[PDB]
Amino acid sequence: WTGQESLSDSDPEMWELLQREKDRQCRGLELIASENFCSRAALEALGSCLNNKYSEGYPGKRYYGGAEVVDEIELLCQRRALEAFDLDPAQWGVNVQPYSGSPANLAVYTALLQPHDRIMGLDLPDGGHLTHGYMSDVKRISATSIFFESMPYKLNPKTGLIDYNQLALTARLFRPRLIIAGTSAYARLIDYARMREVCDEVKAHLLADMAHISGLVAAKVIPSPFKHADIVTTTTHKTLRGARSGLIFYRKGVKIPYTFEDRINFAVFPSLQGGPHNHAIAAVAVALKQACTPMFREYSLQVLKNARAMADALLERGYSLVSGGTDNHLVLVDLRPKGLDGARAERVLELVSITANKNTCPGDRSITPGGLRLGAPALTSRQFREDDFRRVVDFIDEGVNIGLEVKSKTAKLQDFKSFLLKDSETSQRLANLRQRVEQFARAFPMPGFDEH
Amino acid sequence: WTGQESLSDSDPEMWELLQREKDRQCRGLELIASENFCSRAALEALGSCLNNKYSEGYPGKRYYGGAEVVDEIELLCQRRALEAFDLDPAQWGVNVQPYSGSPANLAVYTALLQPHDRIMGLDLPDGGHLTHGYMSDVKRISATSIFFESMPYKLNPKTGLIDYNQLALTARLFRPRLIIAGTSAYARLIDYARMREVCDEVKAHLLADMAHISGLVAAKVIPSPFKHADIVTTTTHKTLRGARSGLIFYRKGVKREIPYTFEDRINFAVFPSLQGGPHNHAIAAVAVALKQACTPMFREYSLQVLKNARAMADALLERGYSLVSGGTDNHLVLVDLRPKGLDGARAERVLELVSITANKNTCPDRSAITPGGLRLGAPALTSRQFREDDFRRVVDFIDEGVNIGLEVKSKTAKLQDFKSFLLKDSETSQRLANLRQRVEQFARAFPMPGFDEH
Amino acid sequence: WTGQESLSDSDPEMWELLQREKDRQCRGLELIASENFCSRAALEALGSCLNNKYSEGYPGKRYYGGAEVVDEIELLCQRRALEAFDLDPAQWGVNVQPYSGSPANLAVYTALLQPHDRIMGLDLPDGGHLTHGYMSDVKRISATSIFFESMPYKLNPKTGLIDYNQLALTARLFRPRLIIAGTSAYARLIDYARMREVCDEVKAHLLADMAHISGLVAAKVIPSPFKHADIVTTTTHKTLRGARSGLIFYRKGVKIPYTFEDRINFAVFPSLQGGPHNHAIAAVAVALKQACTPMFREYSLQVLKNARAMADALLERGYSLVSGGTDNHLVLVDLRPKGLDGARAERVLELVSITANKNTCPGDRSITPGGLRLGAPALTSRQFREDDFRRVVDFIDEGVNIGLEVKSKTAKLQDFKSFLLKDSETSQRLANLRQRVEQFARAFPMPGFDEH
Amino acid sequence: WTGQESLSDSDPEMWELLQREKDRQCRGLELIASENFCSRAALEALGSCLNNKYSEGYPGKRYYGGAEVVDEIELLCQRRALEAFDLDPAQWGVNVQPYSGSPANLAVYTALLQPHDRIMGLDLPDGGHLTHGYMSDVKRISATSIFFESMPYKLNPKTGLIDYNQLALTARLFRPRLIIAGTSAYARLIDYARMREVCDEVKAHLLADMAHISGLVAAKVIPSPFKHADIVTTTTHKTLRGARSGLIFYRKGVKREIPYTFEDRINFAVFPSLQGGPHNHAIAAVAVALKQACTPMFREYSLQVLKNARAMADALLERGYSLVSGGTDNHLVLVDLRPKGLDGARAERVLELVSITANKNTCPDRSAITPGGLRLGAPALTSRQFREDDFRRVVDFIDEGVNIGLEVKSKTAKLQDFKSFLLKDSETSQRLANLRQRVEQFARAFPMPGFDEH
Ligand SMILES: Nc1nc2ccn(CCCc3ccc(C(=O)N[C@@H](CCC(=O)O)C(=O)O)c(F)c3)c2c(=O)[nH]1
Ligand SMILES: Nc1nc2ccn(CCCc3ccc(C(=O)N[C@@H](CCC(=O)O)C(=O)O)c(F)c3)c2c(=O)[nH]1
Ligand SMILES: *Cc1c(COP(=O)(O)O)cnc(C)c1O
Ligand SMILES: *Cc1c(COP(=O)(O)O)cnc(C)c1O
Ligand SMILES: *Cc1c(COP(=O)(O)O)cnc(C)c1O
Ligand SMILES: *Cc1c(COP(=O)(O)O)cnc(C)c1O
Repeated sequence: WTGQESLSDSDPEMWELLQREKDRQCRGLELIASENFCSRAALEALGSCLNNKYSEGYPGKRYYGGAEVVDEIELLCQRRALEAFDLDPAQWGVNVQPYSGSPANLAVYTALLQPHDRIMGLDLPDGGHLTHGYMSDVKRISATSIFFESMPYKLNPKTGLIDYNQLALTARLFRPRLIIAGTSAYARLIDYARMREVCDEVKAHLLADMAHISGLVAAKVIPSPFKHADIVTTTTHKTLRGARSGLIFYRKGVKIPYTFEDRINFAVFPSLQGGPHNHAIAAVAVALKQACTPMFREYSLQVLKNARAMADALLERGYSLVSGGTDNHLVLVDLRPKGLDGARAERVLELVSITANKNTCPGDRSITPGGLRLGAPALTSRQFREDDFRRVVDFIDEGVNIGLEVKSKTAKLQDFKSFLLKDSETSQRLANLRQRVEQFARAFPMPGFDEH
Repeated sequence: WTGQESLSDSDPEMWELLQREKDRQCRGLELIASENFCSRAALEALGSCLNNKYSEGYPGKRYYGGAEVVDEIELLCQRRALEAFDLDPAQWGVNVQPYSGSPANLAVYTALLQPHDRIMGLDLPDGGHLTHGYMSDVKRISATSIFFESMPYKLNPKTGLIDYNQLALTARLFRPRLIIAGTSAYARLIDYARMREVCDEVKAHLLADMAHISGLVAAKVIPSPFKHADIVTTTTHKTLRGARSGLIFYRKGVKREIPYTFEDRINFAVFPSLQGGPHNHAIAAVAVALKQACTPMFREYSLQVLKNARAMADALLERGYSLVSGGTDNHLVLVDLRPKGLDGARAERVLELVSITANKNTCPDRSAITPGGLRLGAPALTSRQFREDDFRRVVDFIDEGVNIGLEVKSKTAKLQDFKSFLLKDSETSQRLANLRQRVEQFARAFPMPGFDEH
Repeated sequence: WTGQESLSDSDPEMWELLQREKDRQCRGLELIASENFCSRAALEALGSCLNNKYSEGYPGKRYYGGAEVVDEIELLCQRRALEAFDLDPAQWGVNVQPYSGSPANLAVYTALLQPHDRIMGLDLPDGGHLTHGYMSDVKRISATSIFFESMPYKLNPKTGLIDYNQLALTARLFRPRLIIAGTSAYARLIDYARMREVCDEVKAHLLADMAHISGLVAAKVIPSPFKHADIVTTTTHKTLRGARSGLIFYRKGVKIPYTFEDRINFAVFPSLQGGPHNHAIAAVAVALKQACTPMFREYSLQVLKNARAMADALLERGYSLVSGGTDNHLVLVDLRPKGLDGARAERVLELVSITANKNTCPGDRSITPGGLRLGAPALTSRQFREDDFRRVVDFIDEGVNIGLEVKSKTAKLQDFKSFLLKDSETSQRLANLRQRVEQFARAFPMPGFDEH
Repeated sequence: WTGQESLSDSDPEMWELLQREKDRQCRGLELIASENFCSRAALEALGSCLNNKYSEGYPGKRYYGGAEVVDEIELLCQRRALEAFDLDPAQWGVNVQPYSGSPANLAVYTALLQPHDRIMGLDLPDGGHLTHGYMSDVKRISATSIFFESMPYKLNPKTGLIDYNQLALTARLFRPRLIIAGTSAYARLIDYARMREVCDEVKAHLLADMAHISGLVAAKVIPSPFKHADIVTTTTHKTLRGARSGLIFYRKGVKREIPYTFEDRINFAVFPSLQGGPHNHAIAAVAVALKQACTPMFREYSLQVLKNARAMADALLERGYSLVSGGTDNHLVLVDLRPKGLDGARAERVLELVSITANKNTCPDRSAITPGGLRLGAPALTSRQFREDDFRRVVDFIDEGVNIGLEVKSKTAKLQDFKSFLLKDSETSQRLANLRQRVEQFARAFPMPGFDEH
């Protein structure tokens, strides 16, 4: 045994599963707003010998020795991170060791807050993320709601926009130590200047969680939260199109000096994490280099055009969009007017190789959602353009109409799901649409390796 | 732009760094006990298209669709995990989504404990890990000590072994809800039976953190913690020789029929409580390594790890070196350098300059910035087909670096003067260059798992 | 030494101080809304041999023996407590061991909540009490804000009333485990039914802290919070006219059964307190017996008439009242229109033997307050009637006019305070008013002993 | 209605209860170590018009006006407190507003600690108080254990004394921020010097809870905790023979000039953090009792308390009774009844039925519902002019009740059968009535501090 045998020869069962997933991605219309297709260059670093290096600590401050190369790799990733977002190294530092987006947020809370200190994020059914402090009326769900005390702020259901006025009102009463400006299902630009004013009034840190829009921020196609935020967290995948990892940007210099650097770094290690994933760090550095190129600005501009073309196409077919439209990479469809819910439509679309996720509309109470979240980054990476996304909406409309007919023939949601598989005419009607969807999607190029 | 260009074509700066690190790993004598060299098969899965799939939730209960293949991969990783450690699926479950070893431990505490509940683990200078509850005398270090109340149990300074009697005494007073039986720097086997007895008396959970010895447990070359522990966490790298990830094993079934209530709490703590989207590429790489851990090849590898560790221990004893707890019974050796005139901080930088990677280790000592001895591991070089004689020559190379450090200590004052002379003195740098020359020449001859150039 | 010597002979220095304070109470116009004059009957029990009995535990469940009499005294106090507020013993229990009003509230929180569980009370400058969870923008002040997580609710500054709508809005976001319906400076009746609806919606306990209005509740001159609250706390002094102690009323029976009794009792002892103060318990029982008499209903009715007469008199002199008037025992005067603040007026009134306390008006930001809280219970106990309180307002008006003239001759507040003592003409003008105030007050009877 | 009618005229039911309790106190032999009989001078201040004054805040910094007289009373109580324990006002301050002993302790924890900070006190069955951090094995009992993390230190079961060595060992591991040197059932003197050394090593606050021995410390008949402790809490009753209230003494001044930071934190925790309006009537009654504690009369009283406690201990030893820790050095005796055939639960109910009030006490035992022996105190009866011979007759009365209980145990099964036969058996109830007859006849002859009929 040498450890140099290929996966194809060593583990054929796992190699086959890799090919099955690769085929599923190539043949499907990927519309999950948080999904992207990572480049082969980054994947080559993700699966590299850098997995074999324990480098606990930070460049120059390592527990072990023999870290001279991974120090260069981590320092280069930091430089490329600051360059990708046009940041002055005298004003901004960055930690590239968070294992993912969720560990990045937990590191910020651990760094800047005491246990049970107060946090305000956008409510989960309103578009906020778990790590912004979600707990139901029955249970603390996110650990951010366990180790810290969270209170959400809400959208204005009439406009579908963040209610910045109610946030200001409630933050004055709740007195949060940190407020999160960042979303998972929000089609509009965040008023970071207004978030900053609220934070300054109540003496709270402003954290910008730009995970969904980080690639758009780097390409300078939407306003940057770095002009207003004290801390900026993000995933390294999603619109950044990198390997799965996290980043913590923090201000340094004159605030009285900023005191984020040492607290943020200490929270990541040794407080929360162990050995860094240097293979992910390198793959992140490869992606950040790509994010600085004119290619990536063209890609991010096309992401905006494709999302607007998808929004326009849906509006012409008689669909309603939460907040009327979109200013970023995703679209929030409200399907309740058309007579279908997000749970039924998401299941029908999934069976025809169209991946979307149901989304709560401002009307419901988190109640099967009557909405759908659609994203452009993944297919735009496959060189989809405006006309291609209009064709995507055509396929979506067929799936919705199939779900409408099954709804008239079924009662509960489980009867709906079972009817899509047991009924013969519905089965073949879905099979025909699935086949037409996959031939269309297979023709587009796919980033990454050929077989896996 | 297609995203299919090679890394060497599209980013030569990063490709050069990848090759330099690969050349550093190939030419060096890796002796860090927590290090290993991942197989190429697992690395091909680690850098795969599985990075492009959000599968929040668990098989059969995802939040998105399109998870049909990653559900098979996650379920296969679970089955391969239960098989690798010879567990009945009716009595044991496993979560394969922890991002690393530290997230695996924090998920267990979040699943089973309320904030500020009490935790007992081996102290960090005594061989424990950070995530077992390490807080100093001026600040709380690990988040284990922030979100929960931790009190350490210590070694017996006369024997170098865990003081199970003092642990039993202090556990009756501290009343912990969870005790961690797991180590980061400990050369002997843990009495999990005595650990279970202490936990059963104070009515605390027994968590086994076998991250350092997971490969040895899977190959059944050392006693398994699963016979006494309710929860077992581990890394997927180190002795398991996989990609960097974590695992949480938990008891299932009957503890009328009073059932175990670990599964739903453990899974919920991992997601949605603590983590976001799983790293499906790591999960597949773990499943590749877990399959290898079931083969007779892996049993022979872990057996060689044990013999190499004892051969390194005996080769050290026969050259005037003291060993904490006398010797070893697992994969590492805790060498005590103070009955030699040198410390762990001085020796590790000398060894690092001759391509020999080790880490300083606190011995059962006086100061802390100059810890006692070193921690040396077997699994890394054993994966490079190292035999007993090969490690005896490694000890030969170590002893030569030890003597160079002892001579530099004679010409230098404090630590900074010691390290500065290693790079500034002409005769010293040339003497280090020669030893590094023969160490690298000796290490390159051995094979290396993974790819060829990266 | 026998321990039977009188205080007059044993400690003349302390006996003189007792007489000095007694004279100060007899000669002063006591307008602090939380003050009353305890009867001699209750004071006789307060300073009795019951101080010499350690009775940790509860009637029948004592740690020690020889508690047969104090068990009868504690059980009688409970029966008189339930009778005073017209409570069915099958529906209500009562703990008579809280050392004061603040220990009573802390016992309820400890009994029903976990550390850092959420609490909503009226903001302190809005009329709420410390023990309802007060913390400034700089510091956790009340231990209720330290061991538990509090968020206040506010008055509507346009009306001076509790903003029940904003409470409902914010309670839905804050998700409190307990909401406090009770005030220290509020001249209106609390909508306990609306508080109950908010609590039922968010699954919170409704605690009614009736300390200021307990005597009014017992006499049935204002609506009772026992019709809507799960728990009711109160002081035993103030409008109840007893010794200083506390009470915790709790529902028992069918809620599914109520589980307040064992948790409340365990929280008082052994969790929080030690040995009960049986001398206070007996003095409380004496007061509760008085609260059941037709005399006490006449007293409480006169308290309402006197407060309304004081409010009407102030309105006729051109004063403004927060919320327009009063429905209970106190009046909230807003002095900012007259050109004087509460801090200046309270100091001038104090020097002429008129005891009031400055009070924040809904306009200020907690800024020397421009308001005054005036209370009727204390002087009503001295047989003050409507015309007597109109004479009190006459004296108050003179003091305000003195403060207005000193304000025109001084700059800072410290210059104002110093001018009232150093300036000769201001000194004698205050001395004349003080003399006229004290002759008027001395003529009225005073509950308690003659000399002390 | 004037509010000036007498209690006997306006509430005869309550007046009768007051007289019955006064008659019970006069006719009984009060042996509870925490009990005492307050002087009439203090009771006249306790039930005074000072109940009618809200004085939230502190002298010179009140929230209301009209506090000119209560400011003098509170300041005089402070001066009398500092004088009673012979403290330099430049080095010690005192808060006289705690409602009782338990509020005084909670105020110190709130002032000096964050929630869930660590606290070490003597375990409750070992002689500690609830407010020192008592939590059982199934639930947290005292709020000390809820809002803060407490770990108990234990007695040496072979000597009955505090195991200062095990306390030093466990304090290095638990790392408490505050250690309480104070007891509720402990017959020996506390080594505050050893307590300060342990606190100085682990860098924890040393709080002395002298509530049981405050009168003995003021009269300088036992060593004072103020020489070693930074904070000292106490009740104002018990040995101090005052009204029920509490005190918090704290170090002031210089610990450049690094000052003590106790005063502002302690005062703020009492008000506005924890308490509302002070009980000015209790504060004045405390000042009356604190003045008495400075007189040579009180020194002779505390000396008699010590001799009466040792006379009661010797009278017990000479009748076949074992004493925890061998004997006593303060005001109480810890009698161990198991080398006699009876338990504390059975003896205390027999003694209670003959007007002899004691309490069961856990001895260094097997069970808990039937604790070992009893706790007997001297200060109560010593205030009734009891001499050494008087307590030797008290032991005579106790021993007679002990023997009646031993005979009832021979005819009964468990505890409920024991207590039921004491009231149901004709010969037993008549034998108890005779002993009660002579106990009450012997106790009534002695004077009683306070009023005559209430
Ligand atoms: N706007 C927005 N859109 C999206 C789309 C994807 N995500 C990321 C995950 C979303 C999420 C996570 C956990 C729960 C959750 O808690 N589920 C169960 C627990 C299971 C159990 O009980 O077994 C519960 O409710 O308890 C949830 F309902 C939803 C987001 C997001 O975060 N925000
Ligand atoms: N409506 C209403 N009216 C009244 C009238 C009397 N009271 C009862 C006490 C009121 C109160 C208590 C504490 C603070 C307070 O915190 N002060 C200082 C601390 C001192 C320091 O710093 O040394 C601070 O602000 O820190 C306060 F400003 C006010 C109330 C009430 O409770 N409510
Ligand atoms: C390695 C190890 C950890 C941490 O693993 P990471 O992958 O670095 O998070 C924790 N505990 C033990 C016992 C370990 O051996
Ligand atoms: C994606 C996302 C996260 C979590 O990222 P993971 O890599 O899944 O941990 C957190 N917050 C926001 C706003 C996100 O978009
Ligand atoms: C008496 C005592 C207490 C409690 O006193 P209370 O007045 O009952 O609150 C606390 N600690 C010690 C050491 C005591 O002796
Ligand atoms: C008076 C009052 C308190 C506190 O009473 P104290 O006896 O001073 O502790 C608490 N809450 C309210 C509403 C009060 O009126």
